[PDB]
Amino acid sequence: AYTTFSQTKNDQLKEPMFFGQPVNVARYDQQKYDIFEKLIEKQLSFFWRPEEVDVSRDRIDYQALPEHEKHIFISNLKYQTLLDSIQGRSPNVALLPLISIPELETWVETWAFSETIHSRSYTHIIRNIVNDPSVVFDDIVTNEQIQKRAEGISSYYDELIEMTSYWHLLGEGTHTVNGKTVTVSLRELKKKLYLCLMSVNALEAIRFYVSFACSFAFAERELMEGNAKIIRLIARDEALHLTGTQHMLNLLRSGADDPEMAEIAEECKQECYDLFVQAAQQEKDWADYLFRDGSMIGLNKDILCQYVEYITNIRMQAVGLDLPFQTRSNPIPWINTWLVSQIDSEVDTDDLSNFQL
Amino acid sequence: AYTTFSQTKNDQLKEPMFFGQPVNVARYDQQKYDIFEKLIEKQLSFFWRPEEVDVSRDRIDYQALPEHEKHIFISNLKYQTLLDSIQGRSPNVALLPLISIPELETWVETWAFSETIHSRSYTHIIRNIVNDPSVVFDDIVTNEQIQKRAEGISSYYDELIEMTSYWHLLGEGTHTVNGKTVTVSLRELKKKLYLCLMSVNALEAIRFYVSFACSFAFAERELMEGNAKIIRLIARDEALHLTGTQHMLNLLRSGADDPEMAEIAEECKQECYDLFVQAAQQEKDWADYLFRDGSMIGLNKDILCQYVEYITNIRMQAVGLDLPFQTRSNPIPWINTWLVSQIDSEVDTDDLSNFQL
Amino acid sequence: NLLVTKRDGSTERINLDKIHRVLDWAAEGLHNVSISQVELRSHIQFYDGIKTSDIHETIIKAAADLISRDAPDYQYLAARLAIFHLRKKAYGQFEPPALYDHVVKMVEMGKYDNHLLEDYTEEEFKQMDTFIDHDRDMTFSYAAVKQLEG
Ligand SMILES: Nc1ncnc2c1ncn2[C@H]1C[C@H](O)[C@@H](COP(=O)(O)OP(=O)(O)OP(=O)(O)O)O1
Ligand SMILES: Nc1ncnc2c1ncn2[C@H]1C[C@H](O)[C@@H](COP(=O)(O)OP(=O)(O)OP(=O)(O)O)O1
Ligand SMILES: [Mg+2]
Repeated sequence: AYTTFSQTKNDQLKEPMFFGQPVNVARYDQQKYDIFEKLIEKQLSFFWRPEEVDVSRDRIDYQALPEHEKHIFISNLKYQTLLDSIQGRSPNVALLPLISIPELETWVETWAFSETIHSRSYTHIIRNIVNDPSVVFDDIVTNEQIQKRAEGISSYYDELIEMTSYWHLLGEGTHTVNGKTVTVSLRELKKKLYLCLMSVNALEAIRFYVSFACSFAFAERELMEGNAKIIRLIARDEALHLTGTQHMLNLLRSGADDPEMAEIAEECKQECYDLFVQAAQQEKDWADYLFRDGSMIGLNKDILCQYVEYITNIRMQAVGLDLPFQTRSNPIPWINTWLVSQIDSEVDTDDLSNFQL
Repeated sequence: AYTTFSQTKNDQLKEPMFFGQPVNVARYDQQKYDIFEKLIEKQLSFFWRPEEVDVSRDRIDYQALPEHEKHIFISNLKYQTLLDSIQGRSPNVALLPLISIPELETWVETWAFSETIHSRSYTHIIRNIVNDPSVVFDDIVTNEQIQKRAEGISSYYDELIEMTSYWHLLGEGTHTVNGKTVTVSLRELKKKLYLCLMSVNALEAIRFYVSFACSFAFAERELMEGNAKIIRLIARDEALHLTGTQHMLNLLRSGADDPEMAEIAEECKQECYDLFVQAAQQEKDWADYLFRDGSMIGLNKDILCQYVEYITNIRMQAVGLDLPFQTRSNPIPWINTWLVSQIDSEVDTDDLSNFQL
Repeated sequence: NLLVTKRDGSTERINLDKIHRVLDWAAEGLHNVSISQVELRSHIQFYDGIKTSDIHETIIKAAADLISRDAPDYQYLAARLAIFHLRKKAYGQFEPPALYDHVVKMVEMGKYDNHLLEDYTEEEFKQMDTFIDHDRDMTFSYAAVKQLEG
C-alpha cells in the first residue's frame, strides 16, 4: 500500500531509485545520485513563460503561407500539443508512487511541471496564429492520423500505472480477483517500469527532435520566428528531460542501483530495440502525412526521414542499444545552432662578406 | 481503468472537476471554472528560488538565541519541512488520477511543484542556521509531537489513493479479492475526496498559518530575517493553495459540479467539523509544547492559541462549517504585513457694503 | 542568564512572564488590543543589568503609539500602564499610603503647604481618606495621565 509519508526512518542514500520505501522527508542537502539534483537546479534556472515571447508577427507569416505549408506547420503543432499533453501528467502519475529517493521524486515533479509550461505555450502559439483555436484543439483527438500515435505512447504509461496499483493493493504474489487469478510479480513490474522509461526516452529524444526540425525549418527561412523562439526554449528543456531518462535507464541497466534490474534489463533488450525502432518508423510514417500535400525549401519526406534515422542511432547508442539504421552524416546540420546555447632596413655587410656565391 | 490519454473526444467544458473522463488534450484557451486558470497564472508569476534570498546573516541570529528559543524556531522548522514534504507529492498522487478538466489538472501539478520549492527552501534555511543539517532532518520522522499529526494528515491522502486504485482496477460494484469481499462505491470515493480536501484545507489554511506566526514573530524582532523572506514567499503561495482548495470544496458542496456531491457534502458536515476542530486542538497542543521551556517577546502559549482559534473560525466560515470558537479579534495584528502585499488679496467693497453691522 | 535591575536596586534573572502578566492586566476587559503588538512595537533592547523602570516606560510608549481608529481602547491600556508606573515612582509600590501619612511627609519636606496640618485634624484627614476612590485612576485616558505626570 502506498503512503504519502512512510513511517520508517530510513537512510535514503541506501534506497534504490524505485520500488524502495516511499519517500518521507524531502531533503536536498544530500543525494544518492546527484545527477537529478543538478537537473532540478538547471531546470529551475531555465524557467520561462510563453507570453514573454513576441509571437505577433507569426499570425501574418502563417496566413501568408501556402496551403500545404499551413498543413506542415499546424500538423507538427498538433502533434507537439499531443505529446506534451501526455508528458504533462504521465511522469507524475506513473513514477511518483514508485520513486524511493527524494532527489528523483522532486525531479519528476519538476520535469512534469516544465511540461505544463510547454502545454501552455502551444495554446499561446495556436491562439495567436489561427482565428478559432477550437478548430485546432478538437482536431487533435478526432484526427485519425494523429490519435493513432497517441495510444502507442500512452500504453506503456497505462500498463505501468495498472500493475503499480495491483502491487500496492495486493502485494506481490498469486491472487484471485473476482474468480480469475491475478499474479503480481515485482520482477514483471520492474520490467514494465524499464520498458516505460525506454518509451519515454524515444519520445523525448527522437519523436520531439523530429518535430524540432519542422519548427526550425520555418525559422531558417525567417518565418514563424515567434514560434521558433518558443520551440527553442522547449528544446532546451527537452535536452534536460532526455538526460534524466538516459541516466535512469543506464543506472538500472548497469545494476549499480538494483542488481536484480541488471538481469531484467537484459530480458527487455530485444523489446527495447524493437521499441525504439518502431518509434522511428512511426515518425517516418508521420513524415509521410506532413508532406502528403507538398514539401518546402529545406525539408521533405526524404530529408526528415534521414534525420529520424540519424537521431535514432545516437539515442539508442546512448542507452546501450544496437544501431538499427546505416551510419549517416547529419542531413540537417543547421539544426545544431538551435539545440544549444614593414621592412627592417638594417643590413650587415660583414655578414654578407661571410658568403660564397 | 486510468489512461494517460483518453481516446474519447469529450467536451471538456461539460466534464466535472473529478471522476469524469480523464483529461486528454491539455488546452488553456477556455475553462469550465476559470478560478484555477487564474491560480496557475498567479502561481507562475510568483515563481521564486530559495537561493535568491540571502540567509547567511541568519546563522548569527540563531546562535545568539536563548536555548529554548532555538528549540521554538527549530521545531517549527521541522514541522514545516514535514508538512510541505507531504504537500510536495500528495496533490499529484492523490488528485491527478481523479481530475477530469484540464485547468484543474494543470493547477494541481503547478500547486505540487510550487510545494517542492518550499521543501528545497527548508533545506536552504536549515543548511544556513545549523551546523549539521542531518540533526534536523533525521529527527523529523521520529519526532513524537510531529509524527502524531504526520500520520493523521497522510491518512486522508493514503485512503483516497487506495480507494482510487480499487475504483480504477475493479470499477464500481461488489467484488471478491482473495476470498474477502470488497465493495467499491463511487459515492464512498467522492466522500473520501471531500474529506481529504477538507483535511488539506485545514492543513494549508490553519496548520501552516500557526507556523507562520512563529516564523514572523522572530522577524518582528529583526531576527532570522533571511528565513522571514523565504517564509513570506511561502506564505504568498500558501494563500493561493488554500484558495484552490476552498473553491474546490465550495464547488463540490454547492453541487454545481455534481448533483450527487451536494448531498454527500452534507453527510460529511459533522465529520468535517470534527476534522477542523481536531486540527485546531492539535496545533494548540503543539503550541503548548513549543513554549514548555519559556516564551519570547510577542509570543507565548496564550497568544498562539488565540491565533489558532482566530484563524480557524475564519477558515471554517469560508467553507460553510460552523464556528467552533468564540468570536475574537486578531491577537497578532502584525502578521498581516507578512501575509498580504498664499492669499487672493483682491477686495470688493461694494459686495462688503451690502452689509449691516 | 542575564539580569534585570529591579526598582529597589536588586537584580534577578530576566523573566518575560513578568511582562506578559503586566500587559494582560492592562489589556483586561479591553477590546481589539494585542499583548503581542505592545511587546513587539516596544523594540525593547535587552542588556545585562537593564533597569526595570526603563523597561516599563518603553512598553508604555509602545502601547500609547498604537492608539488608532481601529483600536481606540489602547488609550486605556497605555493609561493603566502609566498609572502603574506613576504609583511606583511616588510610593515605591502600587497601593498609595494613607492621606494623613502622605500629607505629613509632604508638608515635612516643604512640598505641600503648611496649613494642611493646621486646618485639618488627623480624625478629619482619615474621614476624607474614606471619600477617596483610588480605582478612579482606572478611568483616565493616556493623554490625561501624561498631562498629570507632566
Ligand atoms: N524579572 C524581570 N525581567 C524582566 N522584566 C521584568 C521583571 N520583573 C518585572 N519586569 C517588568 C514588568 C513591568 O512591566 C516592569 C515594571 O515592573 P515593576 O514590578 O514595577 O518593577 P519591580 O518588580 O522591580 O518593582 P516592585 O518591587 O515595585 O515590583 O518591569
Ligand atoms: N488586582 C490587581 N491590581 C493591580 N494589579 C494587578 C492586580 N492583579 C494582578 N495585577 C498585576 C499587576 C502586576 O503586573 C502584577 C503583579 O505586580 P508585581 O508585584 O510587580 O509582580 P511581579 O511579577 O513584578 O513580581 P515581583 O514584583 O515579585 O518581582 O500583577
Ligand atoms: Mg514587580
